Amino acid sequence: GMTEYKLVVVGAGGVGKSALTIQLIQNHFVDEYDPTIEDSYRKQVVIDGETCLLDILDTAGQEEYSAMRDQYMRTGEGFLCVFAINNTKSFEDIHHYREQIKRVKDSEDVPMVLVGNKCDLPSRTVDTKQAQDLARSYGIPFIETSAKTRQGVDDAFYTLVREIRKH
Ligand SMILES: C=C(F)C(=O)N1CCN(c2nc(OC[C@@H]3CCCN3C)nc3c2CCN(c2cccc4cccc(Cl)c24)C3)C[C@@H]1CC#N
Ligand SMILES: Nc1nc2c(ncn2[C@@H]2O[C@H](COP(=O)(O)OP(=O)(O)O)[C@@H](O)[C@H]2O)c(=O)[nH]1
Ligand SMILES: [Zn+2]
Ligand SMILES: [Zn+2]
Ligand SMILES: [Zn+2]
Repeated sequence: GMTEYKLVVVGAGGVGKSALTIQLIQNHFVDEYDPTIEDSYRKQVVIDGETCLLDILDTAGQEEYSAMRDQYMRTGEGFLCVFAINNTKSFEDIHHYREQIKRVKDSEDVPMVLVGNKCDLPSRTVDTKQAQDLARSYGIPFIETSAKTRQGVDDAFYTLVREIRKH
């Protein structure tokens, strides 16, 4: 049978939500992708021998909290919380995204992975130890990714699937 996993990618504008998603879906680094466009993608994949369908929401658009937006985000079974390792503000914004995730899921235990993207970049401002400690305090995995070199892309999404399996 084919289990679907509904995944939602969140994180500050410009951290790489779209580039990560396209790199998963299309196996290409797209260095300019409309920052406003929010879309969803299906990909049949095999994770630990399980054939599954990833249904991935690449969050975009504007910050608003209508009932329609809440209902779409609430269908998410697991969330990628993405920051950029060269952007300390995007790391600090993880608090707000985890806050919104918990709100719509009405749960203090939501499958989540903390994703530190742009690990190909030399000019890093967020230490790995700092991101590891945050993820540890939340009980979630941390993974560094580069949508540009594709390092960790599959594993960030697969790790999220394994967290969804846990709950
Ligand atoms: C190109 C870009 F600009 C760009 O890509 N976006 C910037 C604008 N978006 C958002 N921004 C901020 O807050 C930005 C800052 C941080 C502190 C407060 N705000 C001042 N918060 C949200 C959004 C999207 C909608 N939303 C959510 C609404 C309702 C329910 C949710 C449940 C779970 C998770 C979410 Cl995420 C929910 C929260 C979209 C995207 C970012 C994403 N994700
Ligand atoms: N160097 C590098 N740049 C990246 C990476 N991921 C995204 N970018 C760049 O960061 C910018 C914003 O990426 P985007 O996917 O649109 O971020 P989004 O707003 O979160 O969807 C783009 O110009 C990308 O070229 C990465 O892993 N490494
Ligand atoms: Zn985007
Ligand atoms: Zn679906
Ligand atoms: Zn908030």
